[PDB]
This record gives sequence, structure tokens and C-alpha cells, in this order.
Amino acid sequence: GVDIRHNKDRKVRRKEPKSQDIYLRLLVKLYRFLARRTNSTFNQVVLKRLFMSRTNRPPLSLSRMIRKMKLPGRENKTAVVVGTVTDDVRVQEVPKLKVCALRVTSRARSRILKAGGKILTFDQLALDSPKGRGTVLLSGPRKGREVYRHFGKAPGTPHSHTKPYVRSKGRKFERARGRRASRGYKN
Amino acid sequence: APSRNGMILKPHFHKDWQRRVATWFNQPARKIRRRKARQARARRIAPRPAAGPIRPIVRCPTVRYHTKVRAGRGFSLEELRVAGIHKKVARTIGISVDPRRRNKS
Amino acid sequence: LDDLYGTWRKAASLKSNYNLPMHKMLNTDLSRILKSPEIQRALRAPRKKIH
Amino acid sequence: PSRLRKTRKLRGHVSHGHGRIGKHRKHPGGRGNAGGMHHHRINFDKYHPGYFGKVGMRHYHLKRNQSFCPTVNLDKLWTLVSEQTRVNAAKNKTGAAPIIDVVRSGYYKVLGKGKLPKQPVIVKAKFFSRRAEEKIKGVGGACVLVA
Amino acid sequence: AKSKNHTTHNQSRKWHRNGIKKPRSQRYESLKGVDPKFLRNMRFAKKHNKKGLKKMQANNAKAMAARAEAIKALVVSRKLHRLAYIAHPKLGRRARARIARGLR
RNA sequence: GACGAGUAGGAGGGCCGCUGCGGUGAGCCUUGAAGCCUAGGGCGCGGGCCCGGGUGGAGCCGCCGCAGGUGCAGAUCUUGG
RNA sequence: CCGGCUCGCUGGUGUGGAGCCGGGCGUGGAAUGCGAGUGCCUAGUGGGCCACUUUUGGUAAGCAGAACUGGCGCUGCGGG
RNA sequence: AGGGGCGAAAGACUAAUCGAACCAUCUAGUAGCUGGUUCCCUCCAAAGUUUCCCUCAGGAUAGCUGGCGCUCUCCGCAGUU
RNA sequence: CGGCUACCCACCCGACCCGUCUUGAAACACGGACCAAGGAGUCUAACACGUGCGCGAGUCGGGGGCUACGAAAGCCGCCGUGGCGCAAUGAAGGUGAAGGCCGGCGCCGGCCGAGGUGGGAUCCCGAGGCCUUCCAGUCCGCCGAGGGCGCACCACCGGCCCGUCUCGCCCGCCGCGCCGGGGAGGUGGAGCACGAGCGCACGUGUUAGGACCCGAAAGAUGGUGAACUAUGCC
RNA sequence: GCUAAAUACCGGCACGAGACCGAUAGUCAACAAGUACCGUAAGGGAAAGUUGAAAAGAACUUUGAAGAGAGAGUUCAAGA
Ligand SMILES: [Mg+2]
Ligand SMILES: [Mg+2]
Ligand SMILES: [Mg+2]
Ligand SMILES: [Mg+2]
Ligand SMILES: [Mg+2]
Ligand SMILES: [Mg+2]
Ligand SMILES: [Mg+2]
Ligand SMILES: [Mg+2]
Ligand SMILES: [Mg+2]
Ligand SMILES: [Mg+2]
Ligand SMILES: [Mg+2]
Ligand SMILES: [Mg+2]
Ligand SMILES: [Mg+2]
Ligand SMILES: [Mg+2]
Ligand SMILES: [Mg+2]
Ligand SMILES: [Mg+2]
Ligand SMILES: [Mg+2]
Ligand SMILES: [Mg+2]
Ligand SMILES: [Mg+2]
Ligand SMILES: [Mg+2]
Ligand SMILES: [Mg+2]
Ligand SMILES: [Mg+2]
Ligand SMILES: [Mg+2]
Ligand SMILES: [Mg+2]
Ligand SMILES: [Mg+2]
Ligand SMILES: [Mg+2]
Ligand SMILES: [Mg+2]
Ligand SMILES: [Mg+2]
Ligand SMILES: [Mg+2]
Ligand SMILES: [Mg+2]
Ligand SMILES: [Mg+2]
Ligand SMILES: [Mg+2]
Ligand SMILES: [Mg+2]
Ligand SMILES: [Mg+2]
Ligand SMILES: [Mg+2]
Ligand SMILES: [Mg+2]
Ligand SMILES: [Mg+2]
Ligand SMILES: [Mg+2]
Ligand SMILES: [Mg+2]
Ligand SMILES: [Mg+2]
Ligand SMILES: [Mg+2]
Ligand SMILES: [Mg+2]
Ligand SMILES: [Mg+2]
Ligand SMILES: [Mg+2]
Ligand SMILES: [Mg+2]
Ligand SMILES: [Mg+2]
Ligand SMILES: [Mg+2]
Ligand SMILES: [Mg+2]
Ligand SMILES: [Mg+2]
Ligand SMILES: [Mg+2]
Ligand SMILES: [Mg+2]
Ligand SMILES: [Mg+2]
Ligand SMILES: [Mg+2]
Ligand SMILES: [Mg+2]
Ligand SMILES: [Mg+2]
Repeated sequence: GVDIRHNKDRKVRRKEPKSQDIYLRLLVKLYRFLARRTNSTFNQVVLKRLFMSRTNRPPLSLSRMIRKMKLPGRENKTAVVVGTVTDDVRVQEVPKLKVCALRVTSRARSRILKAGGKILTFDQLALDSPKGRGTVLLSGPRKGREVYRHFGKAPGTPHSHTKPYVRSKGRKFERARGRRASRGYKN
Repeated sequence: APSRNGMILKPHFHKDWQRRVATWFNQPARKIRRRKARQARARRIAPRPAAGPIRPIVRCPTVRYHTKVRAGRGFSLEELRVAGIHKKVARTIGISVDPRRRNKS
Repeated sequence: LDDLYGTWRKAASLKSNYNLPMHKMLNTDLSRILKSPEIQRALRAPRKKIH
Repeated sequence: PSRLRKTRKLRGHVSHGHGRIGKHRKHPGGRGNAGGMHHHRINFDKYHPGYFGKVGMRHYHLKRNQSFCPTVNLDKLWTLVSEQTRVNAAKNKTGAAPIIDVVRSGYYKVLGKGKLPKQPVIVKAKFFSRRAEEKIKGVGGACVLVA
Repeated sequence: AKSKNHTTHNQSRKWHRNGIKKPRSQRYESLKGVDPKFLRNMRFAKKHNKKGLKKMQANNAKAMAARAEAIKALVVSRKLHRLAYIAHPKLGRRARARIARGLR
């Protein structure tokens, strides 16, 4: 035989979206063609993020893209987000933007158009730029989900700040024994 | 035998809850019954308002809701006597009256 | 129908707050998109020689 | 639906996905949270610290309305009033400042967290944080207390 | 009802199945557990680093000028080798052109 | 191109199987449906399936989705023979 | 390695040390082989046994108890 | 008349049931203990070991396992020397 | 004449009866005469994780109301009351989430304004070059030494918020008080540091429920028996 | 001390419906079912549906005492 172990002989990476959305699959077909027939890896990254699930493409806020496009050098570029561009209310002045996203909320798009921006989908983004030249690829905070507060080193352990699963935060709920140096021990 | 990580739960199912359980399979039927009784009442009092008598302006007691104004139980006797409306005729003409309401304002 | 479900630029006049859902893509004609000079120009040479 | 559940593919396997050495008995570890102090000590200490014991004082008749006091931040402070208020105040030449009655919106306490735009305001609230008030004073404005 | 007490037979195989990986060393190790007085000194130094900026900028400018003027002041067998030179695409183009003309 | 073992266990594909529901086949059917038998012709690795012959006389199936009281060799299993 | 700052710590001594910036050096500094790293949910398990060599109790045991490695368990096949 | 009756006393008899009768209900009482646990194919693939428990026929917790992925490439890692 | 396959027979090799417990099963281990039909992880609720859809710092009409299939479906918005999220910390009184620079006398006016480092997919610039006779030569592209602004994310250094400890000097007044506020340096927190949640559906895991199916020795409540028998009496 | 309304309903009367069950299922009971049957009693408690469209339920002959056959006849079909 062979001295080969098959623990990791199969890659776990995706090859297609797990959704039956026909519009998404049509965009997948377009970028599949672009990725396999162009030398630019931007299409390949967009194709990967298209394959990714809902939680792997968190909704990028308006504030993040404003701060990231405000960086010097990337003037009048094309901000491309594979996820969703959501309105952020803690901002007053919105500069002119070049936004390419799968979907934008009803008032965020109104705010950008009022500010003088332009929202274009991926089908017209391909026509504007096949290889994605003159574009900045942005992603939302993937660790921003509240579930990540519960992950990592276990709670009730020294040097471990992990949120415990408590049915109701309060005085009587998981506060006495493992949390205090008086009632036994504290970590 | 709790699992690795998760909440601690105290469900209140240790009694014989199946013996006393109420199901809402009659919810639409009860809605229709209320609607028919309401319409029958409305046509019974042909010119009178469907909602009934008139209730006064009232703001909620607690601190959480002292900035909101709701509907009252009835008009106070002091308010009625200022308005010159008798306590026995107010209900006849369709004015809600409850003698327990005070007026500290 | 327009007063019921609203136009793209005019919201529904009979619903409290509703508007037509925005398209994920506008130009759905994939063949027309692919067979355009803009995309075909920025492409690599095909390799249809089976080995 | 039961069509897609694992039990449909467990037919033909004797143990039905529960093991052959240690059978799926009824309650091998007691009922519910049994033995948290005795044989589940490791789990209840590695995942539920502070679970055992009392702490603090006891408030017998607790009413939430007395302690009801929602809070808002200065970044969302302008969101309460309409956009045309802010643009007209910015365009205004006589120096008149808009009055924001946060109580009418439904917030009693104002906390100063975000950046406040350079524009005079009159915040009429029930409570103020020290940093919130100093930010309003620094940006130029007034604070009005109401009961 | 006796039974064996302790065993460490298959443990090594269990460990090496996933590999006994060393901890992943990472640059800029944390500063926990150091002498508090030394830690206070370091934090004060990082706190007051800002004021000594203009002198640092001037020294950097002088050094850059010094290096700028410094750089301104400074500024097998032969038959096989021949055939390899001809066979090379870029440097053998003229040789291949001449031998093509030689065939004609 | 490389590889192919497997208990407990996990995952995926089932144009594998049963019952009913919403759509669909100008579907089938007293010029014969279901069921049953068959030394018949086959297909699919396999779950199983399609035709041929005999009884039957009144209902039956394929595809797309939905739902489950949905698959037996045992349990000193239950009932009947 | 080369310069320049910061320090409320320690000091004869711009001493000591640490931190922070700027500049330069690619023959990528043993062999061999291999794509790696990282995060969640989780079944089953938690009675073992045998063999070379090391070895404890017992005279000895197809005995009882340990260490490394490999197997049976979970495994068919050729030989005994 | 049942935790009662009766017993020249054997825990004897109390409707073939007596060291606590019979019937119905609570009750589908609990079981860390036995028995069984229903169609196919493909892929991956174990442990009987650490610690704690009135713990020793069991659990919790590490370890072993599988699934889902994700961040990068065409520097890193190693049951080796 | 062909038909491997499905019927029977003959021969050669192999070939212990299944299930289950067990380290070890063909076992002198237990269940099993045969056949047909039924038959065992389902449902409710809670939580967690992952995936699909809608909306998005909002989200949800689940309760109520208005208008054969239809007990459906649509609508309410001054029916979003309310749940979850948007703020945490403290037992509580409560508090509650950047700063730097300039001029005048700790205070006043103006300016810059919402962290830094290392690694960072992608993007931007371009020392030159990609030939059809050769030279200069432009336009559209393509590759590329090197240099950048650096997604997400990881690690570290910072900063801010609440409780606490120490050293402290100031500031304010309607009631100058056992008043209130502010700094620096350590420390504890399920925190902030330019959102990511809400609703519905699916799968998995755990739990309380009869809870995968069958199984006790027992306990309690209410009633029926001296037609056998035990004993007393007539 | 009285008082309708909105509220509860697995008993009862009369109704409508079902992504339910289809005679070992579904109520114990689709039928002369709480009937037969067992226990002194309290109580326990079943099995059991399908001729044919219409009985047109097989005239009449023949062996046997008859059960029951052999012909004949009814029916599309007694292979009902
Ligand atoms: Mg092989
Ligand atoms: Mg794997
Ligand atoms: Mg477990
Ligand atoms: Mg009313
Ligand atoms: Mg198995
Ligand atoms: Mg078993
Ligand atoms: Mg177990
Ligand atoms: Mg269980
Ligand atoms: Mg103990
Ligand atoms: Mg295999
Ligand atoms: Mg059914
Ligand atoms: Mg046969
Ligand atoms: Mg008929
Ligand atoms: Mg059987
Ligand atoms: Mg399992
Ligand atoms: Mg065991
Ligand atoms: Mg053991
Ligand atoms: Mg031994
Ligand atoms: Mg075993
Ligand atoms: Mg093995
Ligand atoms: Mg072997
Ligand atoms: Mg021999
Ligand atoms: Mg007595
Ligand atoms: Mg005795
Ligand atoms: Mg007893
Ligand atoms: Mg049971
Ligand atoms: Mg394998
Ligand atoms: Mg035990
Ligand atoms: Mg033989
Ligand atoms: Mg067994
Ligand atoms: Mg056992
Ligand atoms: Mg044994
Ligand atoms: Mg066996
Ligand atoms: Mg033997
Ligand atoms: Mg025996
Ligand atoms: Mg046995
Ligand atoms: Mg037997
Ligand atoms: Mg069956
Ligand atoms: Mg999810
Ligand atoms: Mg709540
Ligand atoms: Mg879990
Ligand atoms: Mg269950
Ligand atoms: Mg029982
Ligand atoms: Mg007891
Ligand atoms: Mg007698
Ligand atoms: Mg009364
Ligand atoms: Mg109906
Ligand atoms: Mg029957
Ligand atoms: Mg039948
Ligand atoms: Mg029945
Ligand atoms: Mg029958
Ligand atoms: Mg019959
Ligand atoms: Mg029948
Ligand atoms: Mg017939
Ligand atoms: Mg017939």
C-alpha cells in the first residue's frame, strides 16, 4: 500500500454558493468566466466572497467605507463591497462615492445619491472594469458578530475575558463563587 | 449531563402541564364572534357612537409614562360640577363618570 | 397596481411604508454582457486544445 | 421536516447512532442540573463561574418604573430631529440655535460619546453626564433640565 | 471487580496524530509580568516621546542630506557556449537570422 | 495526475422505497387500474425499477415542491395461521 | 549593524538599561522532505488484550501490575 | 376487613393470592442494570487514557474523531539526520 | 444458431449460524420451529452553533382592530404599546465610554482634529521592454525592478468608561457644608475604541417533559371480599 | 349585600370541516358491544365487514340414507 494519511486529503473550501438565488448564481457565472479568463486575481477574490455565506460577508457600514476611502492616494476610486452597505447615522457629511455592492439599504442609497455618489451593481461593474482596475476592495468587520464574545479561552479561567452564557444579566446570576475572591476563589 | 458550553436552564415543565394547556385554534372564530357582537351592538344603538361614551384625558402614573396621555376611566365630579353637568345626567347623555378621581392639578 | 406597490422612485401610496425591492443586478442579459467589446478586450487567449 | 433529519439515514444501524458499549440509557448523569457541586463540578466551574452562592443586598418590592431611565449618545443626538432642522441651523446667520427636547423623543439621560458637530444646540434633558455637558459647552450650547 | 489503574500506552500515538506543535512564536511579545517599576519607566518614556519630535526630524533631515551628497559624490567548451548563445531566444535572434540567410 | 480497508461514530449523494397535500403531464384507464403469481426479456454495483404471460373488475402513476404514525430478522417482541 | 531622541527607573561620569524614529547590507547562510495557518459545532469513547526488549510481586501461572514501539480490538489476504 | 381480622402460635389462615388479600386510579411510577433499535452507496475515522465526583457496571472534564469553514502561497512546517 | 444473467443437476476450490454483550463467539453463552401483518430518537418549550431569506440601527404584529377553498389572504402606523438590539460597570447610593497645539490673565478665544507599530489578499505609480525591412515616432493595451495607501484579520504598544487602592494639588456656589467636581500612577469588568442586530425557516447538540421502545422488587388514595379457611356466639 | 358584558367547556342537543385513521389502523366497540364471556364481589372484557347489477340463491336427471358428487341451468363471470 501507501504510507499516506487521508485526514486532510479533501479540501473544505467552497466551490459554489449554498443559496438558490438565481441573480447571485448569474453573477457567479459572470465572475467564474472572468476569473478563469483573466490574469487579475481581483475577480477571483470577488468570486470567493460571492461563494461565502451570509455571516462571512458582514454588512459594511457607511462610516467604515468613508474612513477607508478618505485615506490618501485612493481619490475618486471605486469602493467595492461584496456584502451590504448599510446606512450609518453618526456621520453628517458624505463625500462623492463610487459604490459597488450587492445591495444597499433604502436610505443609505438615498443619502449617497443626495451627496452626489453613484451606486452600480456587479453586472455593470464588469462592463465598467473587467479586471477591477481602479477599485478598492473593502470588507466589513467579520469579528463584529456578538457570538465572538463567547469564543476563545473558556470563562471562569485566569486571563480569560469571555462572556458566559447567562439567561439574564443581573445581581443573582453567576456572580458569587467563581467571580469573587471572597466567596471561594476568583480567576 | 450538560454539554461543553451553554446556558443553564430551569424549565417550568416539572408539573403535569399537558393536563392544563390552552390552544388558540378558536382564535379566528372568537375574532368573528367579537366582530358580530360589536356590529350587533352598533346597530342596536343606531345614532349613538359605536365606541360608547366619552372618556377624559389622563396621563399615566408611573415615572416611565408620565410624558404620555392615555384614555381615562371617567370624568371626575369636580370636573363635572365646573362644567355644570349633573352626575346622574352625564351617563344618560353618554359621559363616563367615576366618583373616585381626584384633581391635584 | 402602481398605487398599491409603489414605483421605483415613488413609494406605495396605500401602504404605510413600502417600496419595490431593489435588483441585485440590473442588466440580466448575461450573453449580451459577455459579448461586448469592453469585456472581450480584457481577456486572455483561449486554450481549447485538448491534451 | 422529518424527511431531511438524521433518523432517516440511521435505519439499518443497530445502535441508531448512540454507541454499542455504553448504550443510550435514560438518564446516566441525573436529571437536569443534578450534581453541579459533586460530579459536574468541572463543567460548572469552567463554564459557569459565580453560579453558586448569593451576593449583594435584596430588594424585596422592585419596580422597574422607578429606575427607568433610557440613555442616548451625542452621535445620535442629531438623529432625533429632522435633517432640515440641522441644515437650517447651519445656514442660519442670526445665531439662533435649535432646541432638542430629548424627553419628547423618549430618552431621559444624555451621555456624551461621539463627536459633536460644530453647531450651537439647546439640549433639554432630564439628566446629563459630566463629559456630555462639557462637550456641549465646548462646542457651544446650552443644557436645560426638566422634571 | 479489580481493574488496571494507570496506563500511558496509546497516548503518544494520540498526541502525534494531531502533532505536538510548538507554540507559534510571534513578534512583539506582551509585557505582562515585568517589573512594575521598569514598566512605569517604559510607559513614561513612551508618554514623553512626543515632545522630542522636532529635534528628531532635524537630525533625520541632516542624515538624509548627508547620504544624498555622499551618493552624489560617489556617482563548458567554447563551442557549447556559442551554441547555447545561439539557442538563447533573446540573444540568439541575430545569429539565427544570419544562419537562416546562410541557408539561402 | 494520486488514492480506494474498516467496528462504534460523523458527513454527503440517492432518477432508492411508502402515504397524503399544492402544482404539473390536452397523463393512464371496462379495447381492463391497483393487488398477486410467473422455468419470461432486461437495466442499475446496490437501494430497487421498466416491459412479457395468467387471475382482477375500478381506480392508478411520472416530474417540481411540502408534510410524516415512512423501510424489520431477531427484542424468552404483539396478534393470527 | 550605523545615527538621533524619550525616560518621573539607577546613577561620579550624554553612567546603565529600556522604549521610540531615521539609514544601509539579499550568497534568503546545514541536509532531506512537505502548501501551511486559524476559528466554531460535535458523536462515540472513558472494562482492554497480546508480542520483542527493560522490569516489580509471586517458585511458577494462558497470574497480577508498569515503560517504549507495533498489532488484535475495528482487519480482510498468502504462510504457520 | 388489610398494616387490619383471627391465630392451643407454624409468620399459620384471611375465596388456588399472605413475612401484609383483591380491584381500580396515581402510572406510560424510576432504573447508573439486561433485550431490541427497520433502505442503499460514497468519504473520513477512534478510545478503553489525565483530573474530579459516597466515584468503581456511571458521569463531568481533557485527549482521540467528524463536519462546517475561513486567511493566505504556487514564507513557514517536520515522531528525521 | 445465440441467450453471461433466471430453473435443475455434476464436478474442482473455498466455505462453522445469525443477532447481541465481550479484550477474546461457530461456541458446551443468551434470543431464534416457520410465515403474514404491527413495531421502536416523534412532538412541545428553551438555549447554543452553522447555514438560507427579508429588512437593517433598527427589526418583529405573535395580541387586537378594519375588509366553498376562506378557521385563509390583505390592511392598521397617532394600534411598535412591548420583546431583542443600540452601554457598560458597582452589592448599592450612583456613575457612565480621544485629545493635542497657539496668544492673554488654573481660566478664557482660535487651529488641528477621533490612535501607533509589524505582518497583511487586493488596488495606485512606473527604470524599461513586448519585433516583420530599418530609423525617429504617437495612441490602445500587456509584463515588469522598485516605490506607496493599505480590506478583513492576528499580535503588541497606546487611549477612554465603571468599581477599588495609593500620592496628591486645585476648582464651583442659591443655600461655602462631615457639599459637589477634577489629576497621575496600579488594579478588577461578561466594556468603548466609527454598528450587526431583529424576524422566519432548516440541520446538529443538550435539557425538562412518558421523551427511542418494553421491563420491576416497591409507595399512596378510594373501594370489594369470613360462599374456602382462623376464631367467638346463636 | 346585589349586578349583565368581555371568560372557561374532553358532560348533553343539533351541526360543519379535516395535508388524520382505512378493519391487527382508527374509540374497547364500523356488525344483535360495554354484547358474548370470566370472577362471590369490587371489576375485567373480546373476536367478528365485503356473493352478485339484479337471487337471477342452481329447475330437472342420475348413484348414495345423507353429508356430498356427475350432468344440466342462471350470470359477462360459479376461475363469485
Ligand atoms: Mg491501493
Ligand atoms: Mg477530515
Ligand atoms: Mg455526552
Ligand atoms: Mg372599547
Ligand atoms: Mg455503524
Ligand atoms: Mg448491544
Ligand atoms: Mg455513556
Ligand atoms: Mg437520552
Ligand atoms: Mg463527595
Ligand atoms: Mg474505504
Ligand atoms: Mg399519514
Ligand atoms: Mg417461486
Ligand atoms: Mg362494482
Ligand atoms: Mg417478522
Ligand atoms: Mg449521536
Ligand atoms: Mg463502560
Ligand atoms: Mg477503566
Ligand atoms: Mg498482565
Ligand atoms: Mg468492543
Ligand atoms: Mg487500526
Ligand atoms: Mg492484521
Ligand atoms: Mg503447527
Ligand atoms: Mg381496627
Ligand atoms: Mg420462624
Ligand atoms: Mg405492605
Ligand atoms: Mg416508556
Ligand atoms: Mg481511512
Ligand atoms: Mg454502576
Ligand atoms: Mg474444499
Ligand atoms: Mg448479547
Ligand atoms: Mg453490560
Ligand atoms: Mg469474560
Ligand atoms: Mg456471535
Ligand atoms: Mg466449550
Ligand atoms: Mg446455559
Ligand atoms: Mg443475557
Ligand atoms: Mg431457544
Ligand atoms: Mg411489516
Ligand atoms: Mg446563523
Ligand atoms: Mg427579557
Ligand atoms: Mg451545544
Ligand atoms: Mg426527546
Ligand atoms: Mg412499567
Ligand atoms: Mg419510600
Ligand atoms: Mg363460614
Ligand atoms: Mg355576588
Ligand atoms: Mg372550512
Ligand atoms: Mg376484522
Ligand atoms: Mg384486511
Ligand atoms: Mg379494532
Ligand atoms: Mg379478521
Ligand atoms: Mg371475506
Ligand atoms: Mg378481507
Ligand atoms: Mg372474472
Ligand atoms: Mg369476482
